[PDB]
Amino acid sequence: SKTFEVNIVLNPNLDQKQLAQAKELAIKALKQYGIGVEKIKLIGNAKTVEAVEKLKQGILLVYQIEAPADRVNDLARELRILDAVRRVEVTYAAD
Repeated sequence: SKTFEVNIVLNPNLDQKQLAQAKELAIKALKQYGIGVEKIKLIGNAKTVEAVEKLKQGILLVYQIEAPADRVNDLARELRILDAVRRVEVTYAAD
């Protein structure tokens, strides 16, 4: 019943609706991880990122999702493999 908080930073080279395509691509991969208790926090001030040059707006979608830790590899794999997501971090949160 592990709960992981996923920090997803979207590719700055996308349009405003291609960021929603990246959101849906993220959610796809996020669902591949699991579909347990979910809390969506779209952070719009988290400029902190390698590509801060183009991500001064801090396009960082947070998904706090409960699911087994066995699939954390596929979680980050399926999120990071995207050319629509700039950066993906996975930090364990309160169950």
